[PDB]
Amino acid sequence: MIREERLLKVLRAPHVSEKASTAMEKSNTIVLKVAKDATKAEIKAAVQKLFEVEVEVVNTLVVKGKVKRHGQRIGRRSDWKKAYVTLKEGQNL
Amino acid sequence: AVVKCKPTSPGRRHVVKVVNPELHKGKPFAPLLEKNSKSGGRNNNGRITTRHIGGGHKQAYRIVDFKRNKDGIPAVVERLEYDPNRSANIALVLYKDGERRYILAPKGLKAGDQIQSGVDAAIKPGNTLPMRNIPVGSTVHNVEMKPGKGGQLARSAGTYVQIVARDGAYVTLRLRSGEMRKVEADCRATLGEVGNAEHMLRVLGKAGAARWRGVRPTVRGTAMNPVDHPHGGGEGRNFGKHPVTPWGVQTKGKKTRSNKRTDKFIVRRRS
Amino acid sequence: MKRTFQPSVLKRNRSHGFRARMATKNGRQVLARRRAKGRARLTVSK
RNA sequence: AGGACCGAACCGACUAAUGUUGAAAAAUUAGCGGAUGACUUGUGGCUGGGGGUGAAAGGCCAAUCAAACCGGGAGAUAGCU
RNA sequence: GCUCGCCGGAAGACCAAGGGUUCCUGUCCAACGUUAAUCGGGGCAGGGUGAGUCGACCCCUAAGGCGAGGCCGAAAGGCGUAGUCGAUGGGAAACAGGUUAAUAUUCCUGUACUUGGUGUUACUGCGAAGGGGGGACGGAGAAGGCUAUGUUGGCCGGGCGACGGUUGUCCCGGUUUAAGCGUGUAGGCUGGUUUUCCAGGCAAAUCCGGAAAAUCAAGGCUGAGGCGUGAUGACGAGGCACUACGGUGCUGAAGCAACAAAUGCCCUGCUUCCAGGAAAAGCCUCUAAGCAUCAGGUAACAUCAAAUCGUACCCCAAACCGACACAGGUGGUCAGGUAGAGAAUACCAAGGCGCUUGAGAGAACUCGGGUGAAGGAACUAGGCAAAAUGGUGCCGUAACUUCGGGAGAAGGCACGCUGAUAUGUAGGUGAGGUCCCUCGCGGAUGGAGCUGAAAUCAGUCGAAGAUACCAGCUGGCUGCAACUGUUUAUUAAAAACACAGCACUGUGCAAACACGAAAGUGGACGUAUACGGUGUGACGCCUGCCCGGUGCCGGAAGGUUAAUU
Ligand SMILES: [K+]
Ligand SMILES: [K+]
Ligand SMILES: [K+]
Ligand SMILES: [Mg+2]
Ligand SMILES: [Mg+2]
Ligand SMILES: [Mg+2]
Ligand SMILES: [Mg+2]
Ligand SMILES: [Mg+2]
Ligand SMILES: [Mg+2]
Ligand SMILES: [Mg+2]
Ligand SMILES: [Mg+2]
Ligand SMILES: [Mg+2]
Ligand SMILES: [Mg+2]
Ligand SMILES: [Mg+2]
Ligand SMILES: [Mg+2]
Ligand SMILES: [Mg+2]
Ligand SMILES: [Mg+2]
Ligand SMILES: [Mg+2]
Ligand SMILES: [Mg+2]
Ligand SMILES: [Mg+2]
Ligand SMILES: [Mg+2]
Ligand SMILES: [Mg+2]
Ligand SMILES: [Mg+2]
Ligand SMILES: [Mg+2]
Ligand SMILES: [Mg+2]
Ligand SMILES: [Mg+2]
Ligand SMILES: [Mg+2]
Ligand SMILES: [Mg+2]
Ligand SMILES: [Mg+2]
Ligand SMILES: [Mg+2]
Ligand SMILES: [Mg+2]
Ligand SMILES: [Mg+2]
Ligand SMILES: [Mg+2]
Ligand SMILES: [Mg+2]
Ligand SMILES: [Mg+2]
Ligand SMILES: [Mg+2]
Ligand SMILES: [Mg+2]
Ligand SMILES: [Mg+2]
Ligand SMILES: [Mg+2]
Ligand SMILES: [Mg+2]
Ligand SMILES: [Mg+2]
Ligand SMILES: [Mg+2]
Ligand SMILES: [Mg+2]
Ligand SMILES: [Mg+2]
Ligand SMILES: [Mg+2]
Ligand SMILES: [Mg+2]
Ligand SMILES: [Mg+2]
Ligand SMILES: [Mg+2]
Ligand SMILES: [Mg+2]
Ligand SMILES: [Mg+2]
Ligand SMILES: [Mg+2]
Ligand SMILES: [Mg+2]
Ligand SMILES: [Mg+2]
Ligand SMILES: [Mg+2]
Ligand SMILES: [Mg+2]
Ligand SMILES: [Mg+2]
Ligand SMILES: [Mg+2]
Repeated sequence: MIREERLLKVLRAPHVSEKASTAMEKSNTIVLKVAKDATKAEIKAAVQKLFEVEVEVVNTLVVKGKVKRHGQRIGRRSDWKKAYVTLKEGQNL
Repeated sequence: AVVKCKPTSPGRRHVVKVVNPELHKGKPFAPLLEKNSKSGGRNNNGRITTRHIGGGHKQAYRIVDFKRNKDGIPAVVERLEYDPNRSANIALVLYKDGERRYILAPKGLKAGDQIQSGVDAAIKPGNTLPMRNIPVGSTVHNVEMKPGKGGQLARSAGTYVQIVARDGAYVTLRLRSGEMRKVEADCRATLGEVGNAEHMLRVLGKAGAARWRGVRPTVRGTAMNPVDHPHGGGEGRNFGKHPVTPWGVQTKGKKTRSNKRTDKFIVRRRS
Repeated sequence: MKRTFQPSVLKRNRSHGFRARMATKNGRQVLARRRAKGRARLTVSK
């Protein structure tokens, strides 16, 4: 059993974009920013416990942070993980 | 048999091959095969320690029974085979208990011949015995230098040793080199000569045939510069020095045997 | 024409990487010298 | 069958012209040699500096080779400019 | 947007390596872009990479690396055993269609497959660090069966033509469909089964190996492709409908045959040769300790699981290696048409581009080309360069020769198109039909239809028919090196190096020799028909005299002679 303290930390934010909205409106999939060390199983248990919806499957990918210049000083944004979470067809998230 | 190639190309004009139709045409006996990967003449330091070795065809090692230790159980020759690791042909023999072994193939040995080892064996080619049981004056091959160690003398194609005399615990052998050598009379020897005596009649014919055997080119010392070889240098073809190895030791007549530990076993040097 | 630097990450890491440096006392002295100079990047690993 | 023949890919580099503050710190163009072999190529590995490797040209060993490169002895020494 | 032009075995497409956001969208034009720039691989902001099946990770090993103890070494360290790492190799599994501005074998639809964990029910001998099998392996060549793919016809939709003709033997377009499952075919290999016995497989074995009888005569393994199914589906020329003119939504015809055909597949096959062609695991099987109506094995069905990391984009290049948006370099895969032997070459398709300064002018001179009266090597160091030859079939071809060659020697004739032979021939392919059948992807006959060289004879146009691109110049004497190879990366390719062959010499195996204070390692898991060193350099005829000097080999009397005493 995955702990509630662990589940309360693995979902960081909903992800907002046209691809995310099309996913939600076309295939019942929510797009979330998640902890970089999170697994698909943790993500599934967390979205089921903390959003009270039923989860079909979780697809995940790592987004590489961009190299940027601030006043012509080089830095790098952080990597993060994105979860495509497919719900069970009647779940209303 | 020995056969000349027709001169249909300059690389074929001088080829003389030794073709033996009795040799097994197919694959060797798998349970006696081992990998032997090549050295390039380099040791565990990665340095070339013997020049002129490299490339050539891939070869599998055949486990050959040089000890001939299965005493008292006859074997029958199944087939003679080509062995890429040596000049002699080998013979796959089947022991009456069901074990198969490879042996050096002696002259005259063919599929269906019966062989045996041990003090009780008949005196016929292919049979192995301690040399105390072998008549004086016999021709043997694959001769042991220490009892139980395995054959070490007269193993190359067409070679053999003559038992010249027996005196106590030692036999005296005339080696193929011409040397007279003492060996313990308990040491074993197989009767007859090594087969494939035509091996030396072959003519490679072209440089590539030497390369197929893993033999890389020899550069003459006099073709080099002084920094590379004592023979190096000269404006034109010059020599004017006593011939030496690349490391400066005289190489026309100077003796190098230095073994006081085994001198006692030499009766007469090869001459 | 073929120039001298033909990159390969595997060969780079095996030849000059942190663990190759650590594998021998002379490599470890390389790392000591670079740490004492204050290099931001000790090896090709990063 | 063949270190066989003609000939693309592929590997080379005999001739000429161009180029020579180049398109290029060795190329381009027209021709040229090998092209089943002692062939050629990818990936990885081993050999380390009086050492390696060399079908041998003192060739090659990171555009560096009759002794690599980096640091040190080191402000070598310089009856010379 | 319309024209034009260029590549098309690439200048198209997909990747690996390498790079790392260069990808898409909005916005900006200072700098960067060899010009301008409204544009960009430039600035800024946002977005974008979705996997049980692809790859990594993982299991397994190669070369090699590291290496407990160990052996060795002033120290540092060297080597190496048991082991443990190490892919460039072996090992489970997914395809077609649709979709985004940007991902997809990853999302969606449809249809599949693999391994493992538990839970039932049934039948049970299960058990490995061990034994056996299998995995499992070369070069070349030959041929047959196939498919990818193409062409033509049929079919279906459309068309009737800017200028003579075009309802036809006319024109344009389409005619696609997977894995999986069933079938076990062309074809390859192998005799099969039952019992008994046994010095072998470190012990055991019911497994393998061996031996013995009996009996059956086809059993078994493997196998492209085809056919059926998947699919009453998908797609689909086009039509319609809107469109923020970038494209979207709807609808949907035919969807067959014959012929040709790979370098791909059967094929890890077959044939043949010598130079004689990885390993280990997965997998199968056998037993040992042991467990022993348990565990556990097999089987079916049910349920759960298959994590994690990569996935954008360039990738013969403006994104990689070359300081550059650099005429260089970079491994793999895909492979249409006409002509052609062809992956050459020309022109094209799909697809992609016109190379990030232009506009004029029409001097010398330079560069890259075209043509040239008469002469034709007079040029020059030298025919340098250029010009020339150039294909196929047939005729024909000298000296010399190692009998293979020389040789494509040299030289010559034919060559386009049309008609007939023969409304399309020799040949290749092959339907219907029939007959037999150990009954199917069967055999025997039969030949419609399709495809189709070459020749002969006659005719005919041009100056010219191998018409373009493409494509040997030939001969005579002679030096050197036998030859194919190798070489001064970047002024030398040669006569130099190598070479097969020859000879001398060392070397008896703990070999000589080489690397190494050493342990060791190579030589070699070789053994004098072997191995090292040296010189010579295919082959033919040969290789004469000198041992005084220097070296090497042998001698061992006598002289001289170290440490030591
Ligand atoms: K010389
Ligand atoms: K010289
Ligand atoms: K040096
Ligand atoms: Mg999914
Ligand atoms: Mg993923
Ligand atoms: Mg040698
Ligand atoms: Mg030689
Ligand atoms: Mg020289
Ligand atoms: Mg010298
Ligand atoms: Mg001279
Ligand atoms: Mg002289
Ligand atoms: Mg050839
Ligand atoms: Mg070269
Ligand atoms: Mg060229
Ligand atoms: Mg030639
Ligand atoms: Mg050629
Ligand atoms: Mg010189
Ligand atoms: Mg250099
Ligand atoms: Mg020096
Ligand atoms: Mg000093
Ligand atoms: Mg100074
Ligand atoms: Mg950027
Ligand atoms: Mg862009
Ligand atoms: Mg401006
Ligand atoms: Mg500008
Ligand atoms: Mg940009
Ligand atoms: Mg190893
Ligand atoms: Mg070690
Ligand atoms: Mg230790
Ligand atoms: Mg491993
Ligand atoms: Mg691999
Ligand atoms: Mg894309
Ligand atoms: Mg077909
Ligand atoms: Mg081929
Ligand atoms: Mg992509
Ligand atoms: Mg440019
Ligand atoms: Mg470029
Ligand atoms: Mg290339
Ligand atoms: Mg072309
Ligand atoms: Mg002009
Ligand atoms: Mg001119
Ligand atoms: Mg002209
Ligand atoms: Mg003229
Ligand atoms: Mg004229
Ligand atoms: Mg004339
Ligand atoms: Mg003249
Ligand atoms: Mg003159
Ligand atoms: Mg010329
Ligand atoms: Mg010309
Ligand atoms: Mg002369
Ligand atoms: Mg030559
Ligand atoms: Mg040549
Ligand atoms: Mg040069
Ligand atoms: Mg040159
Ligand atoms: Mg040894
Ligand atoms: Mg010579
Ligand atoms: Mg000569």
